[PDB]
Amino acid sequence: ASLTEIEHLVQSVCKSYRETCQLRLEDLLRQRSNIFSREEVTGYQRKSMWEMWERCAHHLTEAIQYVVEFAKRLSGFMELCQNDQIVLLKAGAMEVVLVRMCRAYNADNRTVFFEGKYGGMELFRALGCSELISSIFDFSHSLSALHFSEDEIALYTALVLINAHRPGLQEKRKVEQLQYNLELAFHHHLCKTHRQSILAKLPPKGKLRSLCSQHVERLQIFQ
Ligand SMILES: CC(=O)N1CCN(C(=O)N2CC[C@](c3ccc(C(O)(C(F)(F)F)C(F)(F)F)cc3)(S(=O)(=O)c3ccc(F)cc3)C2)CC1
Repeated sequence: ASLTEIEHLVQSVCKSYRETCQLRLEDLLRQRSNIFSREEVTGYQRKSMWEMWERCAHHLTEAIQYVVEFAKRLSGFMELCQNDQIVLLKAGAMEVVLVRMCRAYNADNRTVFFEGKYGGMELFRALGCSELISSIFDFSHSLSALHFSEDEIALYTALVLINAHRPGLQEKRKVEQLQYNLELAFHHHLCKTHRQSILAKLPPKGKLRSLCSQHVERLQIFQ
């Protein structure tokens, strides 16, 4: 493919993302002032770990649906065999949610948008996972500090889903070509937007997997 075809791929991936971004960026930034009261935090803190794991897993399932809808809106992904479409979505859907999460994160007060309002990491106190909640706040802080754009999330998550390294793939070569083109599309877009600077400042690829595997470990016990 040509440089015009790489540009078209960027546009397409960014179009698919915007159509499935779940919550509008403009809405999320406006709601940054809409913070939960002390009695509202207390209300969540009083809830059972099972009630909180039920709510979090409900929102996670909901978020994963938009991720599946994002991958379904990618031409190359649809061309893959069903087993490969499943293998990539099972291994990457939750990792994509953890990346998408930075839009709902506010670095000015260390709060995240959860159930209509912004709340601190003390909102999730009931789970008994202070280490795990800190880990997802720190990860969203590492991306929000960089001011990770909508298009940047779009291309990064496309690379998270399309990874030929995943075990269980039959058409590894086909996925490799899709990964290579998206890698080329990501770097080309960073040049066009003068964001080459953020590449070295991004999470060390393997960290997202370390964070996700530790979370599925805690989740599998309750779901
Ligand atoms: C704007 C946008 O696209 N968004 C923002 C709103 N959404 C979220 O942020 N979502 C949807 C579900 C969210 C979510 C649920 C559960 C986890 C866990 O790691 C857990 F251990 F923490 F529980 C897992 F259960 F996996 F173990 C992680 C994320 S959430 O909103 O419930 C949430 C946000 C911040 C947070 F500290 C904790 C939870 C993330 C969806 C994506």
